[PDB]
Amino acid sequence: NTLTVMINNGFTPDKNDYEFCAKVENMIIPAQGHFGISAATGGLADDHDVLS
Amino acid sequence: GKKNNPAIVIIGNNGQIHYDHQNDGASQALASCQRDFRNKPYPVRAKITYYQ
Repeated sequence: NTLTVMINNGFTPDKNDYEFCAKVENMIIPAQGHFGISAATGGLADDHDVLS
Repeated sequence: GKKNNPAIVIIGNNGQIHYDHQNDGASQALASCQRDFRNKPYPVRAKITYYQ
């Protein structure tokens, strides 16, 4: 029930160069759920691309 | 050369550790956090709490 987040900023070719930034402990989630990724592009314009 | 800096590194030395500035003390880094602290509009403020 801790949701630990590690970030690799993409300044290096190293895949595992992960940095902890934030987490929420005692996290309550549905026991079963759907994973999904959503992205929006409003007034400004960013390309949202997921490779893997 | 690891793109980590400007970083903020906690290193506690008992008196027996040489600080490797060439690796910026990455090996003996007890902790590190990634924030920039240069050229800010207002002065940067730091709270350091030793507590238990």
